[PDB]
Amino acid sequence: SVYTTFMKSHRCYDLIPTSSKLVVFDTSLQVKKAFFALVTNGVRAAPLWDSKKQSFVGMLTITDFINILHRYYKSALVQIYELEEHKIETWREVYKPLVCISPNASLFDAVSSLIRNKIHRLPVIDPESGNTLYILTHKRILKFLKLFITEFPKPEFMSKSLEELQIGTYANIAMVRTTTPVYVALGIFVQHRVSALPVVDEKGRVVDIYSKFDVINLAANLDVSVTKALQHRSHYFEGVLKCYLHETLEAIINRLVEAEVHRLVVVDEHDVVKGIVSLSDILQALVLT
Amino acid sequence: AKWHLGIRSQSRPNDIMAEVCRAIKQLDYEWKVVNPYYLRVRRKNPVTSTFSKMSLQLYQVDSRTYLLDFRSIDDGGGGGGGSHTIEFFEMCANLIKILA
Amino acid sequence: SPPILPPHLLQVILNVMLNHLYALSIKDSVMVLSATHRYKKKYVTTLLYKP
Ligand SMILES: Nc1ncnc2c1ncn2[C@@H]1O[C@H](COP(=O)(O)O)[C@@H](O)[C@H]1O
Ligand SMILES: Nc1ncnc2c1ncn2[C@@H]1O[C@H](COP(=O)(O)O)[C@@H](O)[C@H]1O
Ligand SMILES: Nc1ncnc2c1ncn2[C@@H]1O[C@H](COP(=O)(O)O)[C@@H](O)[C@H]1O
Repeated sequence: SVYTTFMKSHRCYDLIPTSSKLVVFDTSLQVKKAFFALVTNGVRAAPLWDSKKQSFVGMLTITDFINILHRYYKSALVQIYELEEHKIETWREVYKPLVCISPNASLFDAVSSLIRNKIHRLPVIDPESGNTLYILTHKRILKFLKLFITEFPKPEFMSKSLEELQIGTYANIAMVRTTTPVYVALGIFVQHRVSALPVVDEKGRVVDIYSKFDVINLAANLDVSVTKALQHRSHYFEGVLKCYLHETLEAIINRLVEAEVHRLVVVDEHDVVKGIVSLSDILQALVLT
Repeated sequence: AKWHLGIRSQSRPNDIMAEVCRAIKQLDYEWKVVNPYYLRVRRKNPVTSTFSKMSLQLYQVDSRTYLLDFRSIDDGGGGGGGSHTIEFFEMCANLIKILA
Repeated sequence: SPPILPPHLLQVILNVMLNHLYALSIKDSVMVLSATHRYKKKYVTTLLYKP
């Protein structure tokens, strides 16, 4: 496949922006300052540095912040308030080896690494200097593939509809209602290990979307409704980006890249959610052709 | 956020270079005096056994104020499974600590 | 007497400087250090949060 050949012939280095910022936490850092540093810097993940061992040992991402908030909320109900002054190392102890990639590794290896390990963050680490150079994402990769692959030769499957390809998830879709408390959302996130939740109504029609990303805004209150929390919507919002089963892989990939979101909600004529199509599904389907 | 370059002092330039040699000697780093106001300092990582190098340069920014500048040297240093960059930060942090 | 600061070597940054150490005013016993480095033609500014 053209995608497969392109991925194998390009290095991870080629994906790195000319200029970027990286946020690193010493594992002795207190968890509460760690998550305030993510927000302030507008970053979604941070490599962890163990000073005693003199090396990176893991990642701190929004998923962890959510695990910790959820734990904090429950514990509080039982008068346990320890997560506050917790160091990162101590909270890691309470409970996933570092997975990284060399800038000289192929794009194919990067993609396989994300899928196999079920992660969303892949630090590019130079084996020579030992420095983390950049954190690779599904989003960055797909955009790059779309930009740098010629439209033709075009694989036949790119013209196939979602219906035919069966890419994405179409059963047991974790969803919340507009009247759903933020703390209930956290529990669903933690249980289902899913990057976002469609917000539906009485009849099951999607009207909004609640992402793991929309949660960290809260480290800069867990009682408010999902709807109410999605009013501090920092970015201009045109409504929920969706797709239909009749649509081609090509149109869906184009929509994803242009909108720069991690997933579309598959929906029927009535805006009723039928499934989810995520960059995770897309990249996987492309790496297995 | 407000970022500051290196560290400032209002002591005499000679006095400043004195304190930094002492801070260096305390951490047990190696150092070479290029200029009276320019030092290269080397250090072997206790864990990774690799070496890291950096420059210490004193500048005058005021009539009464001086600025000690830290620069990492890209000499193929660090990389022991460590990080040249992070290890640079730690050498500096330690020095800045001993001062103050 | 020491050399005068080079004009492009900025003393303060608000939100040739390559490899130079920058830092925030210490607060809460946490130190934040920063610097921009180069890997071939790619530049990254690393911030380290250290107690
Ligand atoms: N590159 C990585 N290496 C090791 N662990 C990771 C990596 N990326 C994410 N994780 C962890 O895996 C879990 C899922 O994170 P995420 O993929 O960001 O939703 C979180 O607990 C992360 O801390
Ligand atoms: N709200 C959801 N409910 C059920 N499955 C989902 C949901 N969101 C994503 N998935 C699936 O979980 C896998 C990882 O997607 P993501 O969490 O978006 O990286 C993909 O196969 C998605 O189709
Ligand atoms: N399918 C979608 N439709 C509309 N907005 C979305 C969609 N997916 C994510 N977002 C928003 O885009 C931002 C980035 O989320 P993510 O795509 O998870 O990185 C979040 O604020 C989401 O609420």
